Amino acid sequence: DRTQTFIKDCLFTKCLEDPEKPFNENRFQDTLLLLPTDESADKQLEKRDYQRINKNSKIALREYINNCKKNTKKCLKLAYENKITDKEDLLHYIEEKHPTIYESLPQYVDFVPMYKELWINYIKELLNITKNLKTFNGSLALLKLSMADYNGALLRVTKSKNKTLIGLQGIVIWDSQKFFIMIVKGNIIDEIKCIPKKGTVFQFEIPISDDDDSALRYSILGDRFKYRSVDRAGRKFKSRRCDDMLYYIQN
Amino acid sequence: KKTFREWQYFKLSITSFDQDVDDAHAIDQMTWRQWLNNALKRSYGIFGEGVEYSFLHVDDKLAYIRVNHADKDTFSSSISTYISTDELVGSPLTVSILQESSSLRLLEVTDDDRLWLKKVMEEEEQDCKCI
Amino acid sequence: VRLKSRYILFEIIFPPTDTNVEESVSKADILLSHHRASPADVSIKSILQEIRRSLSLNLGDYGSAKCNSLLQLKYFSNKTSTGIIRCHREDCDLVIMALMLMSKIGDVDGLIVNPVKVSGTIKKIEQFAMRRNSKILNIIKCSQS
Amino acid sequence: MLVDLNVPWPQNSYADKVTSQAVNNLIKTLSTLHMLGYTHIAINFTVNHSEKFPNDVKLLNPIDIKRRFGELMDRTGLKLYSRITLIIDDPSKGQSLSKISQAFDIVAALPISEKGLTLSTTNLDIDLLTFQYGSRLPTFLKHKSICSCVNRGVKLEIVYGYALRDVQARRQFVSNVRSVIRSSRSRGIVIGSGAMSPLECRNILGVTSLIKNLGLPSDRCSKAMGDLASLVLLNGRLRNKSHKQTIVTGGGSGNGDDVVNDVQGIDDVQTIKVVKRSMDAEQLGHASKRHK
Amino acid sequence: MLVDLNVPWPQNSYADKVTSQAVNNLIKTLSTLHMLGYTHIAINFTVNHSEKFPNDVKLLNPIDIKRRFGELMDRTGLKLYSRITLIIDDPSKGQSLSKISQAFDIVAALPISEKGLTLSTTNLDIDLLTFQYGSRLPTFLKHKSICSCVNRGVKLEIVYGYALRDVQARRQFVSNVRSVIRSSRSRGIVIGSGAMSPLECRNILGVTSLIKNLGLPSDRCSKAMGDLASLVLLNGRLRNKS
RNA sequence: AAACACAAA
RNA sequence: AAACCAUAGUUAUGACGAUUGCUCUUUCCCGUGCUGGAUCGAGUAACCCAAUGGAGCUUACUAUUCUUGGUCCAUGGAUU
RNA sequence: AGUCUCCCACCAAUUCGUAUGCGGAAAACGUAAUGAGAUUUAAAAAAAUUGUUUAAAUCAACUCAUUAAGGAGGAUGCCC
Ligand SMILES: [Mg+2]
Ligand SMILES: [Mg+2]
Ligand SMILES: [Mg+2]
Repeated sequence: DRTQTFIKDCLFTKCLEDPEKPFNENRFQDTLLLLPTDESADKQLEKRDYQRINKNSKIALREYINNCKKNTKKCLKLAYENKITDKEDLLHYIEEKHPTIYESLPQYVDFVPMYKELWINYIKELLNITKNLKTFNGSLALLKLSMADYNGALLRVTKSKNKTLIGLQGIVIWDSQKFFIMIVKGNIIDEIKCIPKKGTVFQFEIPISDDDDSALRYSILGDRFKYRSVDRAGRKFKSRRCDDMLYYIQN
Repeated sequence: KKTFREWQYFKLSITSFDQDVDDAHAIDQMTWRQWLNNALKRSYGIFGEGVEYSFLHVDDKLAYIRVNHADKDTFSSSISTYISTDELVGSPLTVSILQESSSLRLLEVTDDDRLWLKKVMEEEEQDCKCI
Repeated sequence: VRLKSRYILFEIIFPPTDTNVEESVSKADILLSHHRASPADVSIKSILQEIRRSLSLNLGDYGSAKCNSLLQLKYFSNKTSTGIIRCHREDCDLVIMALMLMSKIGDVDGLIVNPVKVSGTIKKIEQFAMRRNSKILNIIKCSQS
Repeated sequence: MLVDLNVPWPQNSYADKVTSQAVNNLIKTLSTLHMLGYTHIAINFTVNHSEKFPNDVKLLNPIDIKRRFGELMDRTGLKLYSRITLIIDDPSKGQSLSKISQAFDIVAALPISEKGLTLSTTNLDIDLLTFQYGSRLPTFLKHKSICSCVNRGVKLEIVYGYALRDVQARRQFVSNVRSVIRSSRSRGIVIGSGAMSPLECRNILGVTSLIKNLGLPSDRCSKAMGDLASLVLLNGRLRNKSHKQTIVTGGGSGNGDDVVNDVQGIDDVQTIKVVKRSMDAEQLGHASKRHK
Repeated sequence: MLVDLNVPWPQNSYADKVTSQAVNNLIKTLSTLHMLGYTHIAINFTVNHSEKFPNDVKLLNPIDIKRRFGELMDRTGLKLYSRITLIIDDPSKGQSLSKISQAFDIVAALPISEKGLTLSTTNLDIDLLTFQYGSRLPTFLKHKSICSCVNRGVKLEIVYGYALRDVQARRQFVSNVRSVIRSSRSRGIVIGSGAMSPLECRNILGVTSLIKNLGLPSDRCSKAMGDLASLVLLNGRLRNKS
């Protein structure tokens, strides 16, 4: 190839100006490729009925949210018209004068008691909350919490981009992908609260009162709560920027 | 559109550790001047040496330096760089610019030397306005 | 992206400092008496070291540190005393002022440095050098008469 | 707020024992930085790559913030963080970051070769990229690599405190800083002071004047020292404290209980936070209506 | 085109007669100037304010460009002009300009005291004002008199040659040129080459870079150096003829 | 540098 | 042996000065208002850069690091 | 800017002789009406491009499946 390379160079010095350009940058291919460029029935039944149940439950949840939205407004308007402040008088007045709008209203005293206990016991068994607190491990606990379910969980908005969303406590009724759904109580407030997660901070406190009165201080970040695993593990994570958390340090 | 700035003031202050060597020696105006002349010649050549600067209200570890608006960068790059060594002190000197101003509006104490300098500066101000 | 370069063309001119001898006043006579030749003790590393010393002596420490990042002599031959100094587009003024403030060579005295052409590419510098060399021959041919 | 993230510790190898004079000088320089004014200080510890990492966990950190800095903070009023810089040049088989990363807070790198630079930019999970401003640069730094890195995370760090060491190092320091700023597009730049004694420290105005004389605008310096320093502290803090940005072990109630701010409250031998019961189910949800 | 108007003549008083070697060195310097590239040359002659001015008209100028430099003017192709500076210290032995302004072309002054600056800004029909850049400037240059002398038409001359002499006076020259640039506010700044030997001659690029690094903007340098120098030459010619 | 490729990475 | 050809054309696209306009803030007047007017001040952005020409698509930009228009069964306050 | 596509000779035709929703010479090209869909799917998850990289209360966004051009008659709805 040496005399052949000399011939090729004496040939390239006539066309090109730098003969040792292609051999240096590896543009003279030594090879030229020549080739043309080249029991299912019940399973289907279950899949279809699951599709139908999902499609129905979505519309049902939507219309339930809309019904609660309208009912809260109308009942608060009627309350301001009747000049009744506290809830124990307003709900009784509505029951004794408006039967229909009362079966559409929700009840916080109905929603809190079992939900709170059945979630507290579940989290206590998951995180292995024992009488003694020397058998803990932070890494595995955080991994479990990332894998844990928050369906029916008590969360408090402690920090947010909007100065008005902070301080709201509520128990989960459903975990969506963009908004977070809870329920709050006030003087007459029985509003279903939908809160954005992009730029807000939540927190949940687990009570422990065997001998002393102490609680664990945990918290989640909605902005990065959308790209987590669900009930399983082994999902390749990507570093996003870790850059839009400036509101966390700012205020 | 913009008014031409004559110069710019600079609040200088010495920071020397080793309280014993600090109270032992006592700097003065000529000390300040020699330190500046050494810093400019060490960090820069004739460029830094030809910088115009005067001394106003020299005190114990306090002095005010006016530098032209065109040489504020040369002054602020040389001040925060140099560290004195074997000039008059056993403990080397380091200077930190406290603050800067371009409108003469600064008052630390209720003394009258700032008032006198202000008086002469506005009698020059109206004089450059008319002339 | 592109590194912004700016080459500098300079000439070494020897003034005929001799008050005891009478001289001819013309164009080509003074062009020949100023472009006589460069001495043998002339190279690239001897001019680069001299300009590096002068840069530190005139500007200072930071003035030499900012300028000595891309300070190289690309092409220079002692037969015609023409050199091409590469530098940044930021420090061109510094290199020009240093070439102006060049006092003398450590062993050769009585010489001046003249910056002629400054450009951001070597092809235009070569074209201008060829044009200047062609212009030089005209007055020579005219005076040889 | 002002953050200085490259305060060096007088020890390079684990075989070295720090005398009391060095600890006293460090206490003096911390007091000096606090008196004139500062908010966050993260001391640095430097080790090489080919050394033998000790197979311990409770002996990897010769800083003991609770022992002597616990003596100093109650009178000073600021916080300290422990960080490590990896001197990695040749990709040897010694690699035990799974311990030192979780033991320390911030993990940086000090590449000298090209292969080490490539592996630290691609695979190595670090927080800051520091170059040897004392020696010569390894190669001609690329633009696309640094841009993709600062978009993926890790930013570059410039230490103006090394230019105060000697005279011959200033030219190389300026030449390296110019290339870093030109290749990094002035986006991911974090400034620090690597001073070993309180006498080589400066004020924020001297710092911004030096960097504006270097070539970076002063407003960008202020922004990178205010927001970018806080962000690079936050990232390195919650990547080790919390999980992979999904669950946080700290709950911010007001404006001082922050994962990077609250340092004495949060336990370190574990990750729990034992607080009294302050969240009930009978309290009114609306904070404007909730009264105690 | 370029204008150089600060070439000194090797003669201080009237009594000392010039030698052939000085004329040869001046010819060397002017030939070097023309070699580096120049168009207008105006040689300067220094004299003291106390020295007795002669009561003549055809003997005021010991230059005689026509018989000495008239042959070079025809051969090499340049022109020469006469310029005289006044080294003034005290308002005594003076009060005479109608005879010194007609013979020479450009009239300059060199004040070295605080009263000299007042006498130059008030009662001197001069065009350029120069200082001793080598040694220290007399007291302090202020905007008060500088503005009033620039608004009428008098410019300030800067000698970039004085720096090329020694190493120590470079500091004083820089400290004076930056002071006068800060005071003049960068309007009336003319540049001249005060070199008597051909080894201290430079080109336009180097001088421009030097004055730019000293504190003058790039537009001001070129605009002044060309137009203000040409206008000073024209005003001098008009003062001599009509 | 840019610009190119059934390359190479 | 040339076909050598760009209302930028082949590592070039410089250097400062001056004018209007644009965004907020500390001021005074007619009529509330009016791309109504004038002083005291700050800033003119980022992605990024041609190498033969045109079209389509996708991907980077605009937080005291210029702006503009609309929408929102998003929340916060007030009236009916 | 990008490791995306295409034009930059023709062919009453082995030459995509392709009257196929509209525009277009072509285009991994723009947009319009309806129905459905989510590793249980036609296909996204445990050729190019992009840090995050469609959705998964409703809206908004992506993907796929149908609707050939012009003239005439009847019915319905609106100003009348
Ligand atoms: Mg390109
Ligand atoms: Mg490319
Ligand atoms: Mg391209």
